Amino acid sequence: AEHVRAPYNGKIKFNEDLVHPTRTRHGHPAFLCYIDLSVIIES
Amino acid sequence: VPLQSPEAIEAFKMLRPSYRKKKIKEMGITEDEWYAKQFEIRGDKPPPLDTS
Amino acid sequence: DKKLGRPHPFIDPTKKKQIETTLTSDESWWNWRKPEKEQWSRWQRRRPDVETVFLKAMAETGQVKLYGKEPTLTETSLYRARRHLFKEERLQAERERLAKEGPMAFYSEWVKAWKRDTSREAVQKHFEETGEDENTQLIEMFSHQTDREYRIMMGTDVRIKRDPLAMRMKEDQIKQIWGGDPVYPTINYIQAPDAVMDFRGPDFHEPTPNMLSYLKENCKVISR
Amino acid sequence: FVREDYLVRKLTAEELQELVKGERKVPLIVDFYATWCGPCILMAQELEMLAVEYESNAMIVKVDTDDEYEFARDMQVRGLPTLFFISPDPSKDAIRTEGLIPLQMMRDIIDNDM
Amino acid sequence: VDYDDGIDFPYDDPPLVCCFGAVQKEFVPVVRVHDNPMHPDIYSQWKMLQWDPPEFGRAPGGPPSNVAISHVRLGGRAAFMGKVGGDDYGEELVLMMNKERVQTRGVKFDEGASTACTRVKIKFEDGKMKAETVKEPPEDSLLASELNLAVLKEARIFHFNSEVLTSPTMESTLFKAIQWSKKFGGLIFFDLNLPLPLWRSRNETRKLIKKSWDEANIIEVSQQELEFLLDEEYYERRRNYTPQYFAEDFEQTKNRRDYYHYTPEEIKPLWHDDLKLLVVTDGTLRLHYYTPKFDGVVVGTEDVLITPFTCDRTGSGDAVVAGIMRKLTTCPEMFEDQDVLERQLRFAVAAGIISQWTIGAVRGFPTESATQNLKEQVYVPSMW
Repeated sequence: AEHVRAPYNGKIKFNEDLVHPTRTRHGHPAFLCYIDLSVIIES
Repeated sequence: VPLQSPEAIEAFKMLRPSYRKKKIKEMGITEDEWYAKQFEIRGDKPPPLDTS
Repeated sequence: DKKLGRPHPFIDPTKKKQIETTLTSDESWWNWRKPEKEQWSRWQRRRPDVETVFLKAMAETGQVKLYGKEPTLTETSLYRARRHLFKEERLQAERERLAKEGPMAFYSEWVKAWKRDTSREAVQKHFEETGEDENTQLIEMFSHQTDREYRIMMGTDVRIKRDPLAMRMKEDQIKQIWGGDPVYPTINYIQAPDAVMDFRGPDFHEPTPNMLSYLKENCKVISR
Repeated sequence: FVREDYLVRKLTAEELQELVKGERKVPLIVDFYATWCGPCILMAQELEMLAVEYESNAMIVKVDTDDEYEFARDMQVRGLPTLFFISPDPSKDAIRTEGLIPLQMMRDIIDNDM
Repeated sequence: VDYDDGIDFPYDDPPLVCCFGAVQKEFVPVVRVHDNPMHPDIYSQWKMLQWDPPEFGRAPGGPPSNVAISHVRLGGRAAFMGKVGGDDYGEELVLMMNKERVQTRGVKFDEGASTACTRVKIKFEDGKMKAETVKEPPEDSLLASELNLAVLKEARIFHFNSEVLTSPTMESTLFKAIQWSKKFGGLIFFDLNLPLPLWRSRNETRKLIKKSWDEANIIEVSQQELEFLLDEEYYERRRNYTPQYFAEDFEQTKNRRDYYHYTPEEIKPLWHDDLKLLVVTDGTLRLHYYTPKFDGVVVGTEDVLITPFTCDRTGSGDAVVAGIMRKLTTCPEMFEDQDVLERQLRFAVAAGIISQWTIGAVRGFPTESATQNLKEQVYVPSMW
């Protein structure tokens, strides 16, 4: 799997209601998405 | 898996203390009363003593 | 900035940039919280680089200006990309100082024993009596140069072209290349040449006995 | 036979009273080491070298102040590494030295003061 | 009565410290009985007693010359004030001082005595062997007329240790030096480093050191020295106590070493009006500090098993004292700001730690740069 990494410092912004809650392979909570999601980074 | 159980989604939301704060304000129970109430016996309280 | 951000040094992001406020602790999942005490890490301490000492020395000489008192890793990466430009600029300023001052005044930096006036005017006014032209005066000045001073001057050799700044950084600055004295003291490693090992010293095993001597001593083997 | 690795001889305080009361032909060097003490690793090697160099011409012995602490205090020892040089002539005052003195100072004392 | 140097320039930037007393190449005054001997003859095993050491010996102090060397190497300036013999060994000790750039203008040079050599008469009493000093060594016999008053004028801290109290002459000279230093506005540092004779009984040592202790403005005592000047047995019972049924907190379950922080009320029998700072040292592991206004504890550390073959505890307490003086002279907010005091005492901790990693004391005192490096590597940046 490829990792998407923040290209800039800033504030992440997205509507987290569009995405399903999940537990990651590492036990971390995460969102699992099955759409094209646009994430803002307010740098 | 993307979590499906309402109770597991609720636990996922409770992972933020701010959401717990909002649940406190919505239910109206004071937050120390809720910290107490989390210690409540989980169920099946025994039949009351009838001592004569 | 908007003008003169071409050529000269300028802040990479334009001034008046906006800032943002984000999730405080207790608004965040446990895996995305800053710990309530700053954790120890072996990597906690800025790595000392050649590029940091040189970029600080350029900042203090005013050849460059920096956003803060310490060169960021971005700035040191750019220095890594561009240092030869500043080196050749310093070497050119050194050639031009040679041309202005003349060889007596230039090379007298490495002849502490030469106390006489070295300015071109004084070289002329000395030629006007002692008959020694500028060259004979320069030969005499170098005749007062000590071997150690000459070896230091050899940085100015036209083939070496040692950086005028690297020739003049002082010890307490050069120290910052590796990051000061080693924490474990090097005297623990220093050993003299022609030192002979004391095998009776406190970091050797007790001398192994001769196997026959040991067996005899333990009355395991007999002689007669 | 296998020859013993160490010449400096450990004594009890009573064996030392015996050795000081009895008549001596040679200077007696008493080392008040203790086994936890850092400088005593070095002093023990200096004294081993002295004990070889003088052969039978000096009696070099040591007293562990873990065992004979009150005797060390009565000897007016105020630290370790400390050393007494006791003359074979019983009229002379003994010399106490303190710290890692050079092995050449030990030789000086033994040859010229004892 | 007054003394004038005839000079008005502001001396020099790192303020001078004067270290008064004796010089020895290396020498441990603090000796007590220890439970574990290693083999009596094999010195190849005494490393095991420098990495799991007696608690009184966890960070030995030494001669004040060790503190002078360490303080100069930590970047300060030290003068050593004392006396040596005219013999080769007194020259060797002065050369050691000079090569370490310790200023030796107060070092006198007796010509008729033999440096380390003390004359003693061996005697028998109660059937036990005893000694009595027939002649004191040079370093014990500095006179009050041999003090260098230019040093005491310049010196901002006058450091001494209790070994000088084992000589009546040196004790009288010490108190004259203290009077002079206090007249010139100096601070009196009293590194206790109790020698063997002063471990005989609490209530004799307490009166022996009383005048010195009450003259000191700053005091260094090991944990073991403080507990010996207080009730040694009470603090033994304090730390050998374990709850019979359950612990009173979770941490008491962990059975970790007892870093007990003496309260100001327990220190009160020793506290006095001139005392600006008392430091109780539990190795480099902790420095407790007490002032008229606040008390606390700098948590330190040690490692020594990092260098099992080359480690040696000797001089770690001298390097701690030298680091304390090094910061006291250049950051006197140590007496007034608690965070500053802690942050600066962590430098003394780091100096002690580095001093534990080589054989020999003078061989091992760290530089300022190495000490600051170790501070910044051990401690989190928040607490540099």
